[PDB]
Amino acid sequence: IQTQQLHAAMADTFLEHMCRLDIDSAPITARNTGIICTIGPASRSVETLKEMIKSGMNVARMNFSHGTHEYHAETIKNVRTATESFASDPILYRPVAVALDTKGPEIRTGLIKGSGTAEVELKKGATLKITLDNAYMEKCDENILWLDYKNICKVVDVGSKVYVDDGLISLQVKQKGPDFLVTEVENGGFLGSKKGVNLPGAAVDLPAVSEKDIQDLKFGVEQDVDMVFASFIRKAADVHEVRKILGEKGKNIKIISKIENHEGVRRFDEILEASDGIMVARGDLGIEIPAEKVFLAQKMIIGRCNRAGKPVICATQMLESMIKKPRPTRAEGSDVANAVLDGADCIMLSGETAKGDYPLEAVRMQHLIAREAEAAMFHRKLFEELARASSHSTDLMEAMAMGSVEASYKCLAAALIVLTESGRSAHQVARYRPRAPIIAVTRNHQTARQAHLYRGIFPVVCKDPVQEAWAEDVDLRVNLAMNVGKARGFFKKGDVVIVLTGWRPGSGFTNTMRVVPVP
Amino acid sequence: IQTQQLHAAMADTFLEHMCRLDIDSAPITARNTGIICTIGPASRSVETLKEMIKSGMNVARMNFSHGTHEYHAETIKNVRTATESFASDPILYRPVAVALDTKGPEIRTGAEVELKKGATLKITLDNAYMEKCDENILWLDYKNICKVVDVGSKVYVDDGLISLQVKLVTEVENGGFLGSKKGVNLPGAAVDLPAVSEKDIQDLKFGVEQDVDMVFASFIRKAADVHEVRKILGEKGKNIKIISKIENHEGVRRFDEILEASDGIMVARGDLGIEIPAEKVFLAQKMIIGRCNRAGKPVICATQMLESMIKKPRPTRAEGSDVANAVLDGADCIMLSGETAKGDYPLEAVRMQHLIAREAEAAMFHRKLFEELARASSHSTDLMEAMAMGSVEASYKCLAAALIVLTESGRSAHQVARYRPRAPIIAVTRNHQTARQAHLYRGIFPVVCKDPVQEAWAEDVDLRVNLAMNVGKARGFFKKGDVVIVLTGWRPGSGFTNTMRVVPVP
Amino acid sequence: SAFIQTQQLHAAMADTFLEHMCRLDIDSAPITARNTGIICTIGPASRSVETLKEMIKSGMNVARMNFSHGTHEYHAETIKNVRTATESFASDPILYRPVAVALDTKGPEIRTGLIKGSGTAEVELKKGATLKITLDNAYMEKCDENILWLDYKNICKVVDVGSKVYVDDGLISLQVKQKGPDFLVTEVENGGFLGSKKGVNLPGAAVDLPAVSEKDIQDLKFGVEQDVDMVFASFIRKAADVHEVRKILGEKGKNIKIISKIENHEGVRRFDEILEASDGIMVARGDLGIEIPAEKVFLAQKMIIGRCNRAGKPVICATQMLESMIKKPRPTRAEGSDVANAVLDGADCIMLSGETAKGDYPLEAVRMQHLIAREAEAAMFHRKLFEELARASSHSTDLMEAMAMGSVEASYKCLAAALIVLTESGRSAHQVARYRPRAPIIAVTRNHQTARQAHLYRGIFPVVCKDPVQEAWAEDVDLRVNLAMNVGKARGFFKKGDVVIVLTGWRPGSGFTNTMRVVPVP
Ligand SMILES: Nc1ncnc2c1ncn2[C@@H]1O[C@H](COP(=O)(O)OP(=O)(O)O)[C@@H](O)[C@H]1O
Ligand SMILES: C/C(=C\P(=O)(O)O)C(=O)O
Ligand SMILES: C/C(=C\P(=O)(O)O)C(=O)O
Ligand SMILES: [K+]
Ligand SMILES: [K+]
Ligand SMILES: [K+]
Ligand SMILES: [Mn+2]
Ligand SMILES: [Mn+2]
Ligand SMILES: [Mn+2]
Ligand SMILES: [Mn+2]
Ligand SMILES: [Mn+2]
Repeated sequence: IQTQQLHAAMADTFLEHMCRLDIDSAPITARNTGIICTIGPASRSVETLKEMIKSGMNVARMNFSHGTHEYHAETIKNVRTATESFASDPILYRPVAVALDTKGPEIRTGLIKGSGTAEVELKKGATLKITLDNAYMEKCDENILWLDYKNICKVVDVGSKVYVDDGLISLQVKQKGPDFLVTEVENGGFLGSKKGVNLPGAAVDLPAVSEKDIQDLKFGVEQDVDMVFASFIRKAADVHEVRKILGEKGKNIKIISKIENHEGVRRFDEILEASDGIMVARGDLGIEIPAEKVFLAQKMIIGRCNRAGKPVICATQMLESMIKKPRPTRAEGSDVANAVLDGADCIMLSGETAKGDYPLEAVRMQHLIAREAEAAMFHRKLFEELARASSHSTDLMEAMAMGSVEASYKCLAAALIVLTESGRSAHQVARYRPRAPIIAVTRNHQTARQAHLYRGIFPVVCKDPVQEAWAEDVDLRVNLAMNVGKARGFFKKGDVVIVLTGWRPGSGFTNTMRVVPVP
Repeated sequence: IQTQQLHAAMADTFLEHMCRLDIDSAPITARNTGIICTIGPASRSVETLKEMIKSGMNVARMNFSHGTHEYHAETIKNVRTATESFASDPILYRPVAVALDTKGPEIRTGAEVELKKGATLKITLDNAYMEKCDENILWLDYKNICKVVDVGSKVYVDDGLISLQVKLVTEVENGGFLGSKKGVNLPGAAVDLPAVSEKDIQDLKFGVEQDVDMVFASFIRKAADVHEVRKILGEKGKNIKIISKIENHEGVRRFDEILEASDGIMVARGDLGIEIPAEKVFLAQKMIIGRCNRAGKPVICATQMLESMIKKPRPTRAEGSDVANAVLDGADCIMLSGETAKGDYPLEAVRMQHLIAREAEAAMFHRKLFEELARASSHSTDLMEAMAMGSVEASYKCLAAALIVLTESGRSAHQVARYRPRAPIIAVTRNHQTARQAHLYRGIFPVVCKDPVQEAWAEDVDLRVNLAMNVGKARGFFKKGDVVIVLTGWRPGSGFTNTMRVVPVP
Repeated sequence: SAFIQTQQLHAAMADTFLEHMCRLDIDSAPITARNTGIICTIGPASRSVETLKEMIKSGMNVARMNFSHGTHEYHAETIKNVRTATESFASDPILYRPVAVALDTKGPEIRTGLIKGSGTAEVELKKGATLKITLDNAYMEKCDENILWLDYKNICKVVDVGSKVYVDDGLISLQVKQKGPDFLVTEVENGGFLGSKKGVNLPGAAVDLPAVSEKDIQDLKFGVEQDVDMVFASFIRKAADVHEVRKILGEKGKNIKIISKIENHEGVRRFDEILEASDGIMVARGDLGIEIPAEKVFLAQKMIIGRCNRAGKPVICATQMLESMIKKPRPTRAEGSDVANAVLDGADCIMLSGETAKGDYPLEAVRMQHLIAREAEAAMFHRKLFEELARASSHSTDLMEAMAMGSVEASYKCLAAALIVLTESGRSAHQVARYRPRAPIIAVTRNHQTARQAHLYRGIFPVVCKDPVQEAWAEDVDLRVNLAMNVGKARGFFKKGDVVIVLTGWRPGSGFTNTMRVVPVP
């Protein structure tokens, strides 16, 4: 039996491709889909983070809708301490990116019983009072719930629904007062701290960038984060404001715009143009729009990102049941697989790693599913259709990238080795979707961390001095990639790899492609 | 904004089709994917069943893994009572099918105990421990177990929630709260239990007496297992559809011979994802649905599709995408198990499957699907496939609001459904069982004709076509002056729908 | 019998265009029916009644009367002979073939004057010499190697310095070096002997000659009196030219088909508006290859045929298809290839000019077109072609298209031997032909002109019904279907127990064939 679904790869039609998928065709060792993990109470110790990294985490997401600056600064330091504990073996060291996820124009509840991790059970049919009175900001419980949108009474009426925590709990407004709402719990569930609140259709008036957003973005720059996940982006102008806040000092921080309401979907094209990448933020998106339409938004957005070559993240509830169970549901296995098949560069865990009982198992499960689904992609058709979509561009690096991926298909190469400093050369390869892993070797450590945003880029940090002869410096870096792929089991001596390098030090892209045997 | 994802429908590539998907393009009213609901404590009252029918339930599944014949007979009676309460109005009456899901060669065990990781547990076949099960000695009813498990292999208990490794003397690899009569899987074991036990024969014969429409047969491993079920159902049960459940490695490996012998297939993902690595289930699901689509045989996607709605009135984001992707994959029907059998929100679960299916149905890439289906069957020159293809082709070209099919065996309508129009297929039949079994097929909206046969063939055809016209208007599938494709027999003995017309709605 | 190779059906099953080509099989036998219409220019070699009887038996569907030469009396007699020869077969309604009459107009022309006053004198033009073109009528009988008069008074408004002027069917070519108000100083690029009263071509110019000459206006009215079926309209450059021809034909000629001849750069550039206004197109490769560089003609041919195929409007490939058969009983290998590639390109009809008007082998030329066309028709890649035609027309939701697409699709799936189409205007059968079944389309009609005009469409085999209308509609439909059944059996298109697709109207008033049946041949 051909490994890597290579019998399905040769199919002529999509139907035949599907009919050839074979549970006994082994996937390869390399896993191309980036894994992004929300770090919080369950996952922020140095010891757990070491195991997260070993289980496959590539990006640590800090959610600034929770915690304080000091809380997230300590989480981040632990991420970097854990990451650097593997630096004593540069062949095995994995770069780990740090992402800051913004509050944005959102509504949040307060602290249950003065704690960011406390919860209470709401009973169906019980009464629950919402108050605006800051005396209760840190004193929420099963009777009294505070939230931070001072104008809420002007946008809801008796009979309105108030949804808490991505639609988990629905509250029906029964009475209104000057700074309170008396509601009835329409369905039971557990209410925790600082939960999002959605009032779908209602005219919530909040700025693209709040004063708290400005302080969090500035903290991101101070902390040297690699990327910002900008919540509730609704138009290109919002991205521009975020980029302005990040300023000259933060000019290389990637802005990933989160699509999570109707307007972000309807203005998607201008948002993508202005952003460095996209998150399909299904948590909010699936209570802001009809839940049966989210999959339409997801495949549209992933496809248009693939077309532009810009990273796209699929997020939220992918393995939700694993918050409490050590194995996922069948719908959850299917969801991760299909997001990889849709074309997502990265997949993400939220509660599964931030607060659940099985954070390592959730990471490990995303790793296993992603590898299976990567082999089950229909690469030959995908490449043809991406090439068609980009054909107005005659860009030279795109040409090198398409030529290299094409060669990698024909000779079934075990990897593409790319030498890159800004990352661009490796990004353009990733965009044309080889099945083999892309080992990107860079002396730019931030380039290495940000590469996790792209399907199939396995970044490697070169810490050696720059050799006097350009040809020897190229070889030193190619040989580093060679030793990494051997150590990771991506290939062995005598396999064939594609190697992308710059011809001269002054080439500003990898204009040189070789097929070489592994030494 | 064109409705029904029609902009995406005209794309040239799959990538472009996805990039054109539009949350503001409204789906049509008709919903083509059959909805199968397991009936249990939460849903077996006559009053709840009526709402299940209103909410979109097409097939009532009785799970014989549990409950007595008396229990299930009463469930079936209530299903029929709720169904017939709508028979007053023949224009609005929905036929509802009854399916019997066999127990099969299950392995079960004999309050609560706790098994903890690393603890050593002994698996006894000594019947004295049949009811003396604790965290040290566990009794299971598979008495050939020790001949089929090697040392070191894994033993899975309780829906896969616990794991053990044979050192039977075993070590708990990951433990939990252990109960009575819990499911047990031996993946990578060549389980020799018979596909049909004496209990299964009792249940199958009971299904024949209860006039069920279809059997979902558990743990089918080979064509011979299907043949044995067919044998048991016998001559009296000969028109009962056999749906083979694929739920272990051998069933996947031998899938082609199983499909050949079966009337249809269930992807039984619950057990399947215990028997094989859970990360491989989607490969099996897509392979099986695709191969059923090629053959034109019904395929059901099953298990945990909306699992969280057992306790919550709205589903997770993964559950939404799972239902949608099963429809895009090609499943004829989707199923609910605990969500309707015992959960807190059975009506909402049914309604959510209805809502997601309609959206996903519009998002199918019909032009390419048709081409590829036509390609895969091109060695066949069958006349009714030719009528079906020409009719679906015509329905794409003029954006017909429906295909009306007069059928008595259902065969003409099944061949239309196999080529996957986007418009609903209103199948008018006088054969009540044909009407109920048609729910197994994507897009067939069965309509039972109770009128006597007219002396004049032309007039009897007109009577049945006008009944479909009235149904479709009442249900909002079309209105006067829309266009429909109508498929009939030219003469009483024609043998299939050899006549196709484009007809305006009156 | 799955091992018997017929109709290139193994190549039909290929997945790619390359694999389809790799599967073409000289030992895969074609069917009897030949779908590409054959248009023959009638002339001194083919004009007699007895020769025309043999032309019809060899495969002629359309007789082309070329009004560039001959008087009205001459053409009346040719037309008369065509109808005598056609009707001599009318005693067997099962075998009778309708035969259309086409009028091909002379059209507007540009001509030079007399060399030294003499119809027979010539001068040598030398490459690099200077030659002045003048409009001064003083020189119209005094042309020579220094002064050439021509009769197109607006020539200086439509050409410029650097423009080419071609003389005598492209024999001589001239480059404008200087332009005055009523003269052109040219240099000879390609020399030759220049005679009297020769044709002139202006490559790339927007020639503003009228759409029809005064001779054309009289010829067109004559054609209405002669009851011609179609007009091949010369030198069509824009939609306005088509409308003018339509105006002249007027109310009495409103059912005559107008086929626009594309002959020069402007007509290719404005093709889309010409197509919309026309009933069909002729790729007039002779004059087109004078007007545009000959190595570009195949581009225009494949473009025009493709765009006609997309619209469902008839297209003719014309000129020098079997040229060497003017003098030889067998064609060259390039000629066999040319005919076959025109059919693969999508042409509804192919045409003979000199080969039938004046050559030594008119019957052999007709027979060879029939043979090649049958072979190339099976070698089409119908599955891909139908998919691409359906894609191109998908903005139309037209009901008759839907029936035609469904009917052709069914005919592919069950390898039907024919489609039977009952039609009065032709429209229902035209829509079926548009979607390119491999099986012949037997179109039964009571309208004799519909039957003759149907030859413009690939695959339509028209059949005239002469039986009185039956009072019961079902009986009248059955009568016509059974006639198609007897025609197809007599011609060997099918035999008892083969399957055919049958397109009829459900009721007398249905307006198109809204009813499709798969039917066994009785
Ligand atoms: N930094 C944190 N501190 C405490 N709890 C957190 C933190 N990050 C996440 N969580 C918990 O995990 C849940 C899911 O994580 P996430 O999806 O990032 O949050 P949300 O959906 O609330 O924006 C949160 O609602 C919160 O209960
Ligand atoms: C549906 C199914 C069979 P059962 O629920 O009877 O174990 C499964 O395993 O998915
Ligand atoms: C037929 C034709 C045009 P004309 O009839 O003007 O010679 C041609 O040149 O191909
Ligand atoms: K956030
Ligand atoms: K069962
Ligand atoms: K002429
Ligand atoms: Mn979240
Ligand atoms: Mn959000
Ligand atoms: Mn099962
Ligand atoms: Mn010519
Ligand atoms: Mn001409």
